[PDB]
Amino acid sequence: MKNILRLTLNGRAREDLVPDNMLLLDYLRETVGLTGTKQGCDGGECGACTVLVDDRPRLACSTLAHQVAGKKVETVESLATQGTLSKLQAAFHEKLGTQCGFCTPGMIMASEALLRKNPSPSRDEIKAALAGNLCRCTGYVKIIKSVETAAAARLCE
Amino acid sequence: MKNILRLTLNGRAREDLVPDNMLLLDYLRETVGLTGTKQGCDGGECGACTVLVDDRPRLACSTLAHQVAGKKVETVESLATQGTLSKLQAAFHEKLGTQCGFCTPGMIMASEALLRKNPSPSRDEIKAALAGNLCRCTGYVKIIKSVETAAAARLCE
Amino acid sequence: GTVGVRTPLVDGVEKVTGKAKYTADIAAPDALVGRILRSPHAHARILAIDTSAAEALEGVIAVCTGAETPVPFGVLPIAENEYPLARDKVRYRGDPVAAVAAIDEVTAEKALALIKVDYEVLPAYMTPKAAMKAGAIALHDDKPNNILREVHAEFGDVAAAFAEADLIREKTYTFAEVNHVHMELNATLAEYDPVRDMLTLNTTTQVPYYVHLKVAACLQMDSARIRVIKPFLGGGFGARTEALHFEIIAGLLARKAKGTVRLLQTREETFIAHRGRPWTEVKMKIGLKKDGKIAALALEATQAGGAYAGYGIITILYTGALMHGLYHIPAIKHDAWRVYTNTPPCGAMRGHGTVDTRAAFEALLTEMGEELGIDSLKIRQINMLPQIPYVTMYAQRVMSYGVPECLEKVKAASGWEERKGKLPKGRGLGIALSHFVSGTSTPKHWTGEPHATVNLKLDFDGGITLLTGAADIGQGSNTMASQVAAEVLGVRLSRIRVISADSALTPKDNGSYSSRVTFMVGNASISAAEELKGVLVKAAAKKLDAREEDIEVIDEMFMVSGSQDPGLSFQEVVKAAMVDSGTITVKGTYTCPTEFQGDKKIRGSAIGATMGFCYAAQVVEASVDEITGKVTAHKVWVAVDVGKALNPLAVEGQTQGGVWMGMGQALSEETVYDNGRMVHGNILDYRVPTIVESPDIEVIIVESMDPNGPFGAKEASEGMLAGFLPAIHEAVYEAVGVRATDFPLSPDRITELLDAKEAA
Amino acid sequence: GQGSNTMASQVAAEVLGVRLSRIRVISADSALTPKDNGSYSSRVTFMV
Amino acid sequence: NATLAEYDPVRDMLTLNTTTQVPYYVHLKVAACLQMDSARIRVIKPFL
Amino acid sequence: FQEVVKAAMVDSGTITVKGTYTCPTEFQGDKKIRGSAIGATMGFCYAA
Amino acid sequence: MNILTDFRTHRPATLADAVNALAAEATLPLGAGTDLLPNLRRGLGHPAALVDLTGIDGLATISTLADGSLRIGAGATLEAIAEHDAIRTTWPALAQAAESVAGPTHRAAATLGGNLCQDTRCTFYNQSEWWRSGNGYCLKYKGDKCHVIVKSDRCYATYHGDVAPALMVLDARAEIVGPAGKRTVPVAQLFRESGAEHLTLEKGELLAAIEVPPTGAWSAAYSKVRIRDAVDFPLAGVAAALQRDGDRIAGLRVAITGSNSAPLMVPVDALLGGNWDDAAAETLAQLVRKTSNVLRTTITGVKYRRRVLLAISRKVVDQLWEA
Ligand SMILES: Cc1cc2nc3c(=O)[nH]c(=O)nc-3n(C[C@H](O)[C@H](O)[C@H](O)COP(=O)(O)OP(=O)(O)OC[C@H]3O[C@@H](n4cnc5c(N)ncnc54)[C@H](O)[C@@H]3O)c2cc1C
Ligand code: PCD
Ligand code: PCD
Ligand code: SF4
Ligand code: FES
Ligand code: FES
Ligand code: FES
Ligand code: FES
Ligand SMILES: [Cl-]
Ligand SMILES: [K+]
Ligand code: NA
Repeated sequence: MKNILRLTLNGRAREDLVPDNMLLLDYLRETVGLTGTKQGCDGGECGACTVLVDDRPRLACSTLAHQVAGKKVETVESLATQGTLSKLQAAFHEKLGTQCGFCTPGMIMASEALLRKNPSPSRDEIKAALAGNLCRCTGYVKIIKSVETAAAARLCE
Repeated sequence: MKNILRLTLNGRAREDLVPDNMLLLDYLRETVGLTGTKQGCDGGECGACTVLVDDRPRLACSTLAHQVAGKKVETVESLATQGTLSKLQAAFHEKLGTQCGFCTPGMIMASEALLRKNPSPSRDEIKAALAGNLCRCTGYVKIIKSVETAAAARLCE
Repeated sequence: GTVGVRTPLVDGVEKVTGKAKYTADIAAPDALVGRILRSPHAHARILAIDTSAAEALEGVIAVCTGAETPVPFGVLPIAENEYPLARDKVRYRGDPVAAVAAIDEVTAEKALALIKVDYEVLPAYMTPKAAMKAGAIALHDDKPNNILREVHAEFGDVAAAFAEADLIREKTYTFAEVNHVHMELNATLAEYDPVRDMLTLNTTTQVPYYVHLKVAACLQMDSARIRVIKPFLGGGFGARTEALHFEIIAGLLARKAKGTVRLLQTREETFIAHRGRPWTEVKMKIGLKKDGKIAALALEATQAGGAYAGYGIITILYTGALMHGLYHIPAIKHDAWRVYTNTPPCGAMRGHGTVDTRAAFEALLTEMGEELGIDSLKIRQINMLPQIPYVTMYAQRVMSYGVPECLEKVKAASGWEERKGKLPKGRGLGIALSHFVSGTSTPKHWTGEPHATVNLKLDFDGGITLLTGAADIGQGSNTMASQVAAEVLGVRLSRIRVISADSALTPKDNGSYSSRVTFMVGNASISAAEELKGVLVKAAAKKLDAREEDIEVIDEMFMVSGSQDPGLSFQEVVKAAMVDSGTITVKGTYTCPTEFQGDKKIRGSAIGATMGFCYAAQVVEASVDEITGKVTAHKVWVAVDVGKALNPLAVEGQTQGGVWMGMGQALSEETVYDNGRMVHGNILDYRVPTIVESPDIEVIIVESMDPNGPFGAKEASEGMLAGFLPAIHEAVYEAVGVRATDFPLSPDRITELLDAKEAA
Repeated sequence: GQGSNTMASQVAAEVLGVRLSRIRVISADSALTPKDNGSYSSRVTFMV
Repeated sequence: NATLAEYDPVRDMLTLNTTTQVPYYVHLKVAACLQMDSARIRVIKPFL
Repeated sequence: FQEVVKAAMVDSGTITVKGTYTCPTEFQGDKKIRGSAIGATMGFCYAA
Repeated sequence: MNILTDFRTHRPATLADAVNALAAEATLPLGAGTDLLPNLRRGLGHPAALVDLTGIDGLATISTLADGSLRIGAGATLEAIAEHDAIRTTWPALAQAAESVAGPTHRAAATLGGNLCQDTRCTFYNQSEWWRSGNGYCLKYKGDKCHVIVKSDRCYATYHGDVAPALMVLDARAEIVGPAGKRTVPVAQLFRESGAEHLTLEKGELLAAIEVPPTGAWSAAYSKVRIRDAVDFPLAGVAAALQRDGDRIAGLRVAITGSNSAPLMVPVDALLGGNWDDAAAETLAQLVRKTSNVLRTTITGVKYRRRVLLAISRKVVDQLWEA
């Protein structure tokens, strides 16, 4: 059965009729058409579907869409200002924190949550916050470098 | 304000939260993403937005989405069976009843309504049914031939 | 200049914004849902299949079985024994038996449940030993003993070489099977146009040409009616270097349904596709002189290859091909057996077939060195190739060799001299060398075509379009091709727009496998750029009334050498070049010379033959917790000879990714089967390392300048993976005194070794 | 809508002795296709 | 009439899909009028 | 045709060719009367 | 679209409404869904409805009470627990255990109630519908045979929750609400050592809060063993609490997880009054071994899981002693 779901998504008010059993991941990819949020596993193991719900990370594949009613939801598509990259996005690009790009939307949303909560994280705090996000391309080294670079850039802005 | 709209569209059940002031044309093109139905004028003058509602033609630009609640709606995307053209579509293609193709979806939907109601129309009946559909490329000659060809082909089978 | 500049990848903007569309992101509102019915038995005959009830279900548009797929496929022309949908029997749990296309997921699931299959279950074999028993059923009729391929080679007089040795030791090492776990799930979007009888596929492949060939063959459809496009791809690491069953099945279903079918795969199904590194047992025997010089080598490798041939023949030859080209070894004896088992087929995975035997060789060499009282870094320096160029006994031609520098660099960066043997109990350092080819120099299909082809287009607007069939899989080939072409032309990287991997538009490429792309496509791109530069210099010279020989192109300006004239801007030259010409299209190609393709007298030597090798030396620092047996890799210092780093930023990232994948295999990754059932089919119990335990990795770039590579370049992505295993093996021995004989060195294995140590 | 993609395919297929179905036309995208002066004054069939 | 204009500020590139019979003339005038290098502009005519 | 394609790929790979057409000068009006270019053409379509 | 049964999702605003919603057949409580949704997606359960507890006002509060005890609503997230200043300072074992669970994003939403009530695990169970149906299902769900212990007298699935043992050695109490009203039990009593009926909650009952008493002279810690350094469930986990009097053990509590179908207290009275030395540590290992029943419900072997469970029980007590 479908019920009304009201929330703010990427800065815009949404009011949609959504199945009670719909996962947030499927609502974002299929109902809204925002394909930046990815599916990398069969449930909760990889972090590729990470999005923000009231500034905190959330696994879209392990959250029901109806559980985020009345909340602020943000996906990777929300970070840029029109076509201009956010500092965090520019850092992942310039420092090669992204190779194939598949784990990148999830890695960047987890990083965005970290930087909103802790603007100047230590290397260990970065590793701790990205602990559930798997990447197969990078060996993580340059992902840490991207987050450090972004943190510094945001602070001197 | 938005309200629940339930209808059958291209053979599938829809249950969406839709603004009370939304035109059927905008619901089809923007909410559902079916771009076959076109806009050729500023309101009711050209027939390019013609769709079927309970087997009869309707101008999607001059109908509110909420007025088709509980009805069967069909657009050009519904006529083929998977990728196989219907006899009417095949006739417009083979007889050149379509050149630029812009008036074609509306012209075909008006023709489909005609053939469902009157399987063997005279040339005068074909012209009468398509009277409100404007085409700028064909001079109409081969559009009439297309409908006559489709009618004869449907009578076979 | 663009070459040698640290350059963010040209497609990175779309990755960080979520605008990049991977296969499952492509919109197709009319797409049906495809699903495959997979065998629940590891080995069984199919006696009958009734799809009548599934076909009758409203919403089911097509149902297919093996009766519709009479042509088998395989990546190697000589070994095509896998059918898209099974015929006669299934050979692993997960083998496709039927498939359906339905209007939605719930309907497709119901349909699968309505298909009735009558099976005659057969005994299944999980190990090479069980499969080779005289009474085992042959998985494939042409190999009654289940041995797909055997290799028995001897280079030099091995018996006499071992007689000359002062010390001879032998040890057996075992290596778990591992999987690529690319983060993107497998998927194919297949659009069949019944009006025109054409098929267009967007699929998760590193080898769109191979997909084109196998879809045409398996569907018995002319290649001219098929178009293959690779959209953005979420990695592959070898998994997607062969056309896979789901790609062909999606095409089959789309044609049967006369429409479009989107066939998505779960992570479990992606593990079932597999094509990963086989479980391998390696017996290693090395003879050394007392001064540390290698006198002889003899090794045996047995691989459990899974249920179908696939890359198997190539993989087993690689177990011995790269025992050559790294150290000078007087004589080598190689025996190997590739054995079928009733498990998902194994295939190519980063370092294809050379990882496990390289790990075993490095570990025993170090162990023997200890016995002789020679430092593990020194024993490698002692055995380096004595002169360059060097032709190996396997007929490989080494024209550039940065190993001496790699070793000196990691020795210094890691503080090896200062620290080795002077660490606290529980901590250790280890070193190892590894290498890989920069592309197999002989294509799989003999077609007589160039080994790479790149087209450039330049019209009135001044933008240069570079067209390549090469698959960028996250490694950066689109950036690489752009950089080398822009360098030749003297233009900014921003002037080049790359169109890639769409068969209707781009020139065919053999695929992104064996690290061939930079070397081959890089050279072809230089070739095309030189053709275009020639056309522009001709037009500039004419407009400047100068001779072509006197024209210099500096940062988008065509000047007359020595002259004072300001010269012509690039756009002014484009305008001049359009006169009496219009659109300029040029073609560049590259073909590996025959002397680099092995020796026909040495059977199978094309495998292992290449234009050049990437070499890597790495030192690993690790600690071991004796309470839990947990090994923690803290840091790796790795020096890689990549000939010339075209994009140092990407070379560093590629090297870190390669070392890290080796770390996963070394410490935590392993597949597990139980009477044919996959137990590790998720990313919780198949332990891909998280960022918390992953090591920091410092990369040092060595540039040996290969005489045939693009601007001197060799590969930069596979030669460093294997070295991590033996390096951390040595670090564990220094930390706690045990010598592992089985990978991964997970806590369970370490605690057993510690308990045995103490017991003794 | 006048048919220039069909016209171009027809004449190239005739010269080559192949079926029309063997020709795929990519048109009017400046990054991929050669510059054309435009569909005006009925110049396309004759010149293209 | 309609135009979809995609401007990429990261690369300073512009891609246009527009209702034109003369994509070459559009390319020339957009470059001149925006005082933007023609090499930074891509013009595509979709179905018209 | 397909056998010939296979043969043509040997030592070549992907074939790309270019064809062009240019109206001869005599069909461009009187070169000395600029306005005479308007109305000059390779040929006329006639209708009754 | 990812397939789920066509269940209803109730979002009660109070515990009373949640209890009434749970009265219906085939209805399950839902916390953040980090354990439940992956299982439902794999076909482990075919609910008619889920009762979301995350929308209940006041269910996520962490507070201190008059006596200096701790009260945590069942809806509090593991992240909030791990980061709470009072918990880290006074009941560090609980912060330690909460922070050790899964990954940081799971903890950002995962609830204390859901962590305690998480399902047991087995490699024949946490598998897809295709996989399980092909294997004839099992006694825990849709089958009639246990593939680990063929006798099949019960399901032997293992409980791998990290927070339970920490709360057990801290002598925490569980407040339960249901159609019969409110009741409280020592947290250890929330569990039953049976793989397929592992909780003592009855129909319609919910864990509403957890109360932890002041510590007095007790110190406590939790230690978890896993191959990766994040995300993995415990291969073995041991919590311990100690009261030390001079050089003798005045009080000792030990709880294990990741070893049996329930997290369990280990009877260690034999160590009271004695010293903490090598002989006492070996005695402790044997007592832990006796209570443990390490079985092959895991992909990792029993030999290692049992060996480390014994080793860390000695290590966690030695840590508390030496501090
Ligand atoms: C990849 C992965 C790794 C994990 N690693 C760990 C780990 O290391 N340690 C660990 O302990 N867990 C782990 N988990 C399990 C789970 O994520 C955590 O246990 C968690 O705290 C679940 O809480 P939740 O709110 O998400 O519960 P849910 O998933 O919502 O619920 C789980 C269960 O508790 C019931 N339930 C929820 N709230 C209540 C209540 N108040 N009263 C009664 N019943 C209730 C539900 O009906 C359900 O059966 C992991 C999960 C995944 C997917
Ligand atoms: N000298 C030099 C070289 C190189 N480079 C760089 O680096 C890269 C890479 O390169 P190479 O090495 O040449 O390679 P290629 O061939 O291109 O590619 C392929 C590969 O790639 C690699 N990497 C990667 N990454 C990602 N990210 N993903 C992936 O998936 C991968 N995979 C892997 C593999 S495994 Mo096989 O398949 O087993 O055979 S092979 C392989 C490039 O692109 C660039 O960026 C540079 O710069 N320089
Ligand atoms: N001989 C011959 C000729 C021709 N054809 C055909 O016909 C067509 C046409 O051609 P042509 O005539 O050449 O033309 P082009 O150039 O191509 O085109 C253009 C034109 O086109 C026409 N037509 C049409 N149609 C449509 N449909 N739409 C349109 O829009 C149009 N427009 C119109 C106009 S006006 Mo101007 O612009 O004023 O100058 S110019 C014009 C072609 O394509 C084909 O199809 C043929 O076949 N044959
Ligand atoms: S322990 Fe036995 S009954 Fe329980 S889940 Fe595992 S196989 Fe099924
Ligand atoms: S898709 Fe893997 S955790 Fe959500
Ligand atoms: S960039 Fe490829 S998985 Fe992370
Ligand atoms: S758009 Fe013209 S009548 Fe509707
Ligand atoms: S076909 Fe062009 S308007 Fe009718
Ligand atoms: Cl290998
Ligand atoms: K046999
Ligand atoms: Na049907």
